[PDB]
Amino acid sequence: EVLTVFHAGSLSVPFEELEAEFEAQHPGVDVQREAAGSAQSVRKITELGKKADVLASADYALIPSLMVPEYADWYAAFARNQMILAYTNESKYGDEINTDNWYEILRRPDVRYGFSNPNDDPAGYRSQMVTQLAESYYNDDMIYDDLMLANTGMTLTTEENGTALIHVPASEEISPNTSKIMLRSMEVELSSALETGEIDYLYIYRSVAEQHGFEYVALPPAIDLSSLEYADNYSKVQVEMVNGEVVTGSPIVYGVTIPNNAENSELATEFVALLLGETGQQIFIENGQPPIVPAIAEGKDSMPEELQALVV
Repeated sequence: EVLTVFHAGSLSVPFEELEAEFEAQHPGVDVQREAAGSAQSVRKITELGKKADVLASADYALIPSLMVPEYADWYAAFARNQMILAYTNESKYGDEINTDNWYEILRRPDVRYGFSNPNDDPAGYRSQMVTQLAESYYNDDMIYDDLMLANTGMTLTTEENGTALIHVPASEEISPNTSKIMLRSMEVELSSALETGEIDYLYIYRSVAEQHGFEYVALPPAIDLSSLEYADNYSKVQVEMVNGEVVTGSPIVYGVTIPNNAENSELATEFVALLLGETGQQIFIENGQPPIVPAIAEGKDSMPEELQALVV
């Protein structure tokens, strides 16, 4: 028996642990994972005619947006990422920093922080969103100005409806104050720089911090993009990139489905049951991608009975 699983690259570590566990309890089974970007993984099914037993997206909304109803009848939001501020024992004021004061530490002139290119990398525009959202949370209307506007060519306007709009110029025009900011397209350059102490703090996902053994400051769920329940707070910030595309703050939440054309749906059910069950929950916890428990499903009445038991 073969089980074909198409998953987002960022699900690679937990899905490997899932594959091992699944093969252990099911001796006959060959689990064949294919990792790609989330939209790319979906398009294999919805455009390229490829058949998977399981599709897991790093943005759950791609599923209803591109697969429903032709390729899927249900989906489940099962885990999340969360923006954090990473540091190490070599970072300035690392002993002082906490959820209440992180932006005050970053305002100190001798502290340097890193984030990804907001044109290129969702981690990049997400660092801007989280910093702007902080203003309303901590009642301090100068956080984004002091940390980002004062030190880059990014600008900010307020759209008639109250929404904060961050404008990112051409990458070559962001021109960061390099005493305050390290900005890179390649995330590995930023995590290397944090490790050597070239930067003090780094805006990245919790999963990436845990993989590197970095310390981190957990940020309030009202601002950290992790939580379905704060979706209306997150949408109060938008980012416009050089090309004109606009992105809106929103929860970073993973989704799963078994496609309508799965060649082994019964084996897929067993795999998703492992994923949504206690075993999969611990695996996700251990990779810094906290599970949503029970998972929240749409189209629950069309799900296999076994999976219905594992969703809200």
